[PDB]
Amino acid sequence: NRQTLCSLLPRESRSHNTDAALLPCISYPAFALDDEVLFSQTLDKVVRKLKGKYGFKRFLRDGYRTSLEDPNRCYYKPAEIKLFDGIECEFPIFFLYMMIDGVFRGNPKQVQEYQDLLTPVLHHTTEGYPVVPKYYYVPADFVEYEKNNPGSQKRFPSNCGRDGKLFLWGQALYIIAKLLADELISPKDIDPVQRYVPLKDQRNVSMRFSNQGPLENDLVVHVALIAESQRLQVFLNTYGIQTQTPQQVEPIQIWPQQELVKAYLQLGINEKLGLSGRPDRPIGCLGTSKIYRILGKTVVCYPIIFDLSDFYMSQDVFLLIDDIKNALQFIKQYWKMHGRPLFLVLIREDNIRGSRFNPILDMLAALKKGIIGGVKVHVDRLQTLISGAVVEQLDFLRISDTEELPEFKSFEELEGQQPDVNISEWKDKPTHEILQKLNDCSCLASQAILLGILLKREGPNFITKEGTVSDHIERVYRRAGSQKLWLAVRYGAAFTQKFSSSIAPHITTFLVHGKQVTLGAFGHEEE
Amino acid sequence: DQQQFYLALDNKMIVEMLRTDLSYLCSRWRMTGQPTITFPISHSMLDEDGTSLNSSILAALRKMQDGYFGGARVQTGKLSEFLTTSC
Amino acid sequence: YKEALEAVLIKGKNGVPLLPELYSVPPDRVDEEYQNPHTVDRVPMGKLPHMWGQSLYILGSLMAEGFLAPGEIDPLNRRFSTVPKPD
Repeated sequence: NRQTLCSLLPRESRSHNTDAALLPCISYPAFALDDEVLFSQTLDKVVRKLKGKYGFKRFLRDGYRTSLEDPNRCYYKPAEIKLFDGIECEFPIFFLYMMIDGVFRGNPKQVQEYQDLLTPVLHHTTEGYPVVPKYYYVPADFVEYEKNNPGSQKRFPSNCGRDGKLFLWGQALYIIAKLLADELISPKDIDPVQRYVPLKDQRNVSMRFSNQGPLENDLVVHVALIAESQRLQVFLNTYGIQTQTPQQVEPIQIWPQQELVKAYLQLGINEKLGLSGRPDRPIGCLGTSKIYRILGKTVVCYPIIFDLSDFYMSQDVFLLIDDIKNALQFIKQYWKMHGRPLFLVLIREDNIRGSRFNPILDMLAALKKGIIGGVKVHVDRLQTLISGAVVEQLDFLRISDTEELPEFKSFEELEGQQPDVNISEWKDKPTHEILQKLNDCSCLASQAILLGILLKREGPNFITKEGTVSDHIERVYRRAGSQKLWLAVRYGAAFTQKFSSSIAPHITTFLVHGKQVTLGAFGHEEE
Repeated sequence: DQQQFYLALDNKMIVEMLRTDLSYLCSRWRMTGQPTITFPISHSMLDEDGTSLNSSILAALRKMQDGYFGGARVQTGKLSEFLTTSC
Repeated sequence: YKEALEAVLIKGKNGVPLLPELYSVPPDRVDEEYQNPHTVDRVPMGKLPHMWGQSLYILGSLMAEGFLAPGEIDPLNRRFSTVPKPD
């Protein structure tokens, strides 16, 4: 959410370079922007393009309740939005919004100036009670003169009082703004949970305010090195890297993220309401950096980047090293909770075997040195890295008296040529001795192609020498992930329709930055 | 160490102490990395002529290159190579 | 050793078990245990409770009824000292 907000801003949306709806967002009651510059910039745009004497315009070319707008139609034709420039209705409620902004941020000049702007546009009832009009619209016979010179023609109030129409949102914001301006309520009163934190910005959880404040980010990440097997542990030991197997941190359960989602599935369960709990979505680096206490057992989940189930990129040790580097950089940038984040580094035998032995040890030696990718880490035992940290207590697993819930499966210790067969050579072959050609050939990519052809031509779950076509293809993909012949590791994932969870958020990350994405090969149909 | 006593001035005793001292190392190492014994050959470990290495030490040195000496696995090398695989 | 210890624990105060420091041979019955060993009835003497022994009794009770794990009382993993170590 915060990445989306920072990327979209200072624009409200793709269509709106600025919007008066930002004023509630970056000011009272949300104060959602924490970066002062982004805030300063975002305001300046709002004030420059929307401020007026009668109020704020909601957004440029706004046809809501304008003279040139047909009220019956609920939609605008693409050629109509050009007619709403200069004649946008000005909403006086944003005078109150910026008055509250000034009261909260401590500049009384803004409060005074905006009260002075609000006073002409305030209307009154028969009893002297002020009425904040919803908007001020130019008259239908002043539209051309307003377009020629904006702000030179008088505007009529939507609400005036004495008519029975009162803008209750505006009235309430008027009450709040007047109470704050008259100092009858403090900003800390209507903001008991501090959404506005002054430039003394430290120690607010989840609010980008870490211990160091809003400008320094020298976070130290707790990094526990975990080896899959006792042989892995003793072999990493003889090269100078100290690691602990899951059994050597025995009371502490190391979990895949998947089990953390399974545990969280019971959060918010309400059978009377028909509510199903958390949605099954991968917990990410920030979530897995927390230390969880489930049913009296303390659990730490290794980050998603070590899961060998979503995709086959993590089978490349180089991408594993840059994935660890990016994960640590991401935690450094975005972890702003009280405790120090804990990053379980899982070393697998497949990540070691062969020439892959060197880069993984380079990364582990960088971690032992204390700095990797500019991210300070603290490589030590998991027992020390878990002692005084703030634990996340999943009480919902016990309030429903599910103390006997099935014990979640913690991580368990373990105790060469170019393709001689061309694609067109045998695909064009109509006759079906290609099945015997599968036995004839010896390459594993050949096996992947052949049993993909078997899964398409000969049904989804046909049997073979190893077993069903589907599980044999899965075994072939797993095998290709191991011995590092990557034709088959791609073919298996493609022919099994394999997809990782990070991609839809990745496309969203591309899109919120202003980059439209097309997924389709050159010369074919792209979506 | 030769300044303390005379047990380091007998080259046949260097091998014998080294033989047990590797045996002590291999069976009793409980630290990260592999132990690194830096063994400097001194003029006293040469022959009385001064141009040949003493046979007892001479046998000891080749014994370590072949990978076994005194019941311990010896990976002979240069001190720079063992920087990353040591405690 | 739990049933054996539960039959030597001396009940006191509001039924709480107390670990006797030692069980002593009655003065008259010393000759009988001289001849036939470890059969005469002994009387509890010494400290009552033995605050040293009482703690491990509760510690043993805590770890035997699933209130504590060996790793939590031994976070430094000393319990794995007996596992074989490769040379």
